[PDB]
Amino acid sequence: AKKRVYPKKKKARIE
Amino acid sequence: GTVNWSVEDIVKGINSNNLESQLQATQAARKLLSREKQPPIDNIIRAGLIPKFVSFLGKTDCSPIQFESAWALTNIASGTSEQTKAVVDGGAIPAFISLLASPHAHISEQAVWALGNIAGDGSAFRDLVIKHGAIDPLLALLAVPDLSTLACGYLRNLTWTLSNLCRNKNPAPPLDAVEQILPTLVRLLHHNDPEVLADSCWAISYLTDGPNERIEMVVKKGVVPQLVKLLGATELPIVTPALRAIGNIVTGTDEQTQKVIDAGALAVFPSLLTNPKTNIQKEATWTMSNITAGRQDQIQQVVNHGLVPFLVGVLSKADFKTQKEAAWAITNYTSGGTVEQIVYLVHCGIIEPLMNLLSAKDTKIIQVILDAISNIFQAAEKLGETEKLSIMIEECGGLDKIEALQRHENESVYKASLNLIEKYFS
Repeated sequence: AKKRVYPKKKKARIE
Repeated sequence: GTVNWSVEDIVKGINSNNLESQLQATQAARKLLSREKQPPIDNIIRAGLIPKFVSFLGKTDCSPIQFESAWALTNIASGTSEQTKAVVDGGAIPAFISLLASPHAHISEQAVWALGNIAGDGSAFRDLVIKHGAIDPLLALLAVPDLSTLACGYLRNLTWTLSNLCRNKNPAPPLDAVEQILPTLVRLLHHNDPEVLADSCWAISYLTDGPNERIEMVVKKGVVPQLVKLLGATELPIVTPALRAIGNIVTGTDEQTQKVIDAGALAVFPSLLTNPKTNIQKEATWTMSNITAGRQDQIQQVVNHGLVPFLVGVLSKADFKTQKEAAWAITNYTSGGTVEQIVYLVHCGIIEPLMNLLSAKDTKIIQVILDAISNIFQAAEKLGETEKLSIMIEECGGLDKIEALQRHENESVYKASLNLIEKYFS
């Protein structure tokens, strides 16, 4: 009964 | 007109006292940095052009050069930490925060993008952007009656930059900054654009990943029902961050987990625990394990929703990480469950697959399996059916594996299986 414990971080504008 | 320029030509045009030549050179630099294959970011930085672009950002009398310099600096800051630091060292943060109030939407959007890159570099630059006072103008850009009147890409970029301002820990964002930003994230989370919804869910998952104070901050705003709704969404880009946020929330106190349960999240787990995406199955099993580690009424809620059979199935066949999360869930169940609940779990057919995973080559999962076995045997001793479970574990071929593990490298599993074999099979 014990408790425990992705998108782009940077983006370039490209054409 | 400005395609395939050389860095030498760009520097020559920037060093001229002609604003129009400077604009042409800046445009050429932007185009050169807007190629997918190997943008010469390092060459541009070495030429010492970042200060010039930062100075151009402030030429309100010439908005074209403002936009071009903003684009170039955005692309530069989108690279390594060294390049983002190069952009920041030129004083670009205050310039971009000033341009956030530009009368041209396509320039304020580029400022938002650049600040988002800078903040996304890490918690240091994030806190620095917050210190220069970006949250106020960023949120002012969203102070509209209906969010649908804004450009789709504009709103998407704003949401992404806000999410970046919410992300990263060690340290987490400033508590007062999170309090300032949360209402706008609630509003965006009720928006209808799928990409904006995904970014908002990611921001919420960022904010919910930490001490229970942050989880409480988020839950007090009443977004858990909307998070469950998005958990039921059809688009995986939206379901993933919503499930991450729900998992983070359930890692907190039993009262926050109960708030999550009341929203109806469990009713969505029949499909999440069988979702085609292995990552979704793993995340959902992790959430279920964190839920089974709570009070007994919550375990009974899990039972009533018919999720014990789904946990059995996940433990029987799934990616090994999902199976480990399921083993953790079963161990928490047996540790905090009611004798009747352990009986029901065993009746659902968990013993055979739980011994099947005893052949795993990971010491931690074997320890968890044996800890759950100890819990179940204690329940059986209480109920007086220890011999029944002994015969069960011996019939499915698991006690063979326990005898084998009796001579295991790790001492914890060694002692656990030894105690089991000596106290139940002698």
